[PDB]
Amino acid sequence: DRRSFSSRTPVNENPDGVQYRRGFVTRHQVSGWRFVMRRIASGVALHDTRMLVDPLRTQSRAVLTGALILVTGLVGCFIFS
Amino acid sequence: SRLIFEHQRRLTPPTTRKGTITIEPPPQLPR
Repeated sequence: DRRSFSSRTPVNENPDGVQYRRGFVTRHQVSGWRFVMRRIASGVALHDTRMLVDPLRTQSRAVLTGALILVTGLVGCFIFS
Repeated sequence: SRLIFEHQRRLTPPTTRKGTITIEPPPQLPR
């Protein structure tokens, strides 16, 4: 097809193979953390962790949507004046 | 005159892994 190059990483066996000390959370790490904490937090309220349907995040995103529509109407009537 | 010499075992010189490293080809520009 387009001949893609799946991410790879070998070894080093030399001097520059243990010098970096760069702490920077990549997108994957923050996604993984979100998911792990939403599979634990759904293991002490639902008592099953097959994670097929999560209602907790549903509740939280519902209250968030309430907040966002709140601020939207706030400014959309602030423009009214 | 000349003193005598013996035949030891030669110290093993540092090795040389004569490998044949294989690089993987690049991508192909989808467009």
